[PDB]
Amino acid sequence: KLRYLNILKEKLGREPTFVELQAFSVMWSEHCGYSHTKKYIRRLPKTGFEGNAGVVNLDDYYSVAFKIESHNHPSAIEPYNGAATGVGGIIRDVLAMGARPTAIFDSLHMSRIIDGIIEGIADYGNSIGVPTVGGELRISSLYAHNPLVNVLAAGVVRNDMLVDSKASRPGQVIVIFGGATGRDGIIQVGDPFAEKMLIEAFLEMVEEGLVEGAQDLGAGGVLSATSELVAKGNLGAIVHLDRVPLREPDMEPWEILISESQERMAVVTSPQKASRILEIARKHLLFGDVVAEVIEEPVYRVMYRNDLVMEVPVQLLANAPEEDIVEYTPGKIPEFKRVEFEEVNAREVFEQYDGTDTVVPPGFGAAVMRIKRDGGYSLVTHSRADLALQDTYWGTLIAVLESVRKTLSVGAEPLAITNCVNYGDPDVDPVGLSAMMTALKNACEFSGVPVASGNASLYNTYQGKPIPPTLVVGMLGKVNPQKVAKPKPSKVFAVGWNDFELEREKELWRAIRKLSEEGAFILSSSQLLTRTHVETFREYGLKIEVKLPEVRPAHQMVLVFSERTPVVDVPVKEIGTLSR
Ligand SMILES: Nc1ncnc2c1ncn2[C@@H]1O[C@H](COP(=O)(O)OP(=O)(O)OP(=O)(O)O)[C@@H](O)[C@H]1O
Ligand SMILES: Nc1ncnc2c1ncn2[C@@H]1O[C@H](COP(=O)(O)OP(=O)(O)OP(=O)(O)O)[C@@H](O)[C@H]1O
Ligand SMILES: [Mg+2]
Ligand SMILES: [Mg+2]
Repeated sequence: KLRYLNILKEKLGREPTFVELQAFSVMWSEHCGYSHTKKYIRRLPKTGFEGNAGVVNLDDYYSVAFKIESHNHPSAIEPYNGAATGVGGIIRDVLAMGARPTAIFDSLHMSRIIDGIIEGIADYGNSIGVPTVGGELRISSLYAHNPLVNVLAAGVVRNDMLVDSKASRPGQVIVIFGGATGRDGIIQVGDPFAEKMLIEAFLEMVEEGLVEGAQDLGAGGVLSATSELVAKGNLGAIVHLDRVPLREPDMEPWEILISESQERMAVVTSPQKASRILEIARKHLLFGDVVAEVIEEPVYRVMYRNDLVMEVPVQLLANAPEEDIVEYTPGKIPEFKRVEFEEVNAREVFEQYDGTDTVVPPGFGAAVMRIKRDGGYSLVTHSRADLALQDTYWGTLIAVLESVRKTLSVGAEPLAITNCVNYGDPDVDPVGLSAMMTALKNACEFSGVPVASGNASLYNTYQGKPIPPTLVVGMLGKVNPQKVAKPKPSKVFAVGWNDFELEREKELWRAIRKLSEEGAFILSSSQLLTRTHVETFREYGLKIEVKLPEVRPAHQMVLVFSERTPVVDVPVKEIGTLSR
């Protein structure tokens, strides 16, 4: 942080107080700051319905709010709480956009099935009543010292009730409510039962027109939520640390400001509404009070009673120093060799804990959620660190295209992407981060699917060795649930090629679309057929007998289940049956 210390020191025109130095150690961390990634993120093609990042319009009446986050470090120190708390964090993020949380995805990258990570995800989600609908279970010793835990949350919001994530005008106030504040993160055992009440309370305040802007409390606590709300609106704030409901009544002002206590929300509102907010909160049995005032002048003044605690420009907190970037010029696509990840069955794994509410049960790729009898969305998470380990550019890019395939195979049309950038050290290796970010930019360009939201985790490393570069893609699609194909007794075909050439990818797509439209069932898996598919087929009472083609690590083939032979402008070979 030294280069950034002298910058802050230059900007404040003195050494900083103690309070400042803590404010800044949180807001300019790489986690809150994105110093190495914000230029590359500006380069991504984006979407955000009518302004709102992370919200993608589905059908002119509803939108899906969706985002993926990582909780890697927390999960390595304490698997169960780490993972349970990252669910509670991501759920809260989607809540703040006004969306009722409908689905969880956990993408996991472990040297073994770490039970505590599995159950922390399961227990928390079960207790807030938000089901887990899919995710990834990627096993290899390569992640032995750095488990990756990326949780994706989604939910539905009406377009006429989207909550803005910023202040708009002086005179507004900021309410904080939810659990009380204690000395957390200066792992807390999040509670699901508090969070459920937070959900209901927030949605009820939304329904009455009370929320004009909102932002969940995460990293940085009151500090981030409140600086960010006004900073986005180009406004300032006076924040009154004494109004924050305490769980430890004898905390110092800096600890109130920076605490990372769970289940807390910020709500921007009119002062006339705040007392209704406060009343829904307490009804739920939440804590809450009016904590800050939105002021015109871009300062961020923090009071405790009438004692000044800190005052700095709002924009100086909000904008961490941006690192240079490296331009990356992709080369030729390599001959990949197999990096082995262990066969697992995510079916069996999750069954010490808690069939889902999707159109077709989990286990076959992409999950479809029903909004209306004839309206839905799909969701899937994918990554290819096996390929990315040998070629970061190409292996990343292929995860994105294989995401489109999974989305198409279920009948759905891709709408957007949320992505989680999991990486080693970008000071030491700046080019591999660039290959990763440029692979995500180009694959969005090539496929036409824009990025709605994302997250980054850098400095994932063990004794100077980095993890495999691991970008997990969560893609969202639009599909009518009445047109979703169910497994039935049928013939099985390999459709497509055993290897990969970029310029045929679009012809694979066009072929998956034709077949899905005639009502075929399709699997787009990277080793074509998994244990999870074979076991989920048994649930329907169906046995699959096939001779799987030999395929390259990167390929362009899918399996098509059909009573007739596919008729497409791509290679088609019949390889077995499923039945009985
Ligand atoms: N951690 C998990 N939690 C919940 N569901 C999971 C999890 N991991 C995998 N699943 C589900 O199990 C099914 C099998 O997933 P898996 O990744 O093994 O196969 P795939 O995604 O079809 O193929 P591939 O990843 O090899 O391209 C998918 O529907 C997946 O979403
Ligand atoms: N890899 C990425 N790809 C695209 N957009 C990203 C990526 N990483 C961050 N962003 C965007 O950068 C902005 C910074 O948000 P940030 O990730 O700091 O936290 P948040 O989503 O606001 O809240 P939380 O702390 O719960 O994640 C967000 O709008 C986010 O969606
Ligand atoms: Mg947020
Ligand atoms: Mg998968």
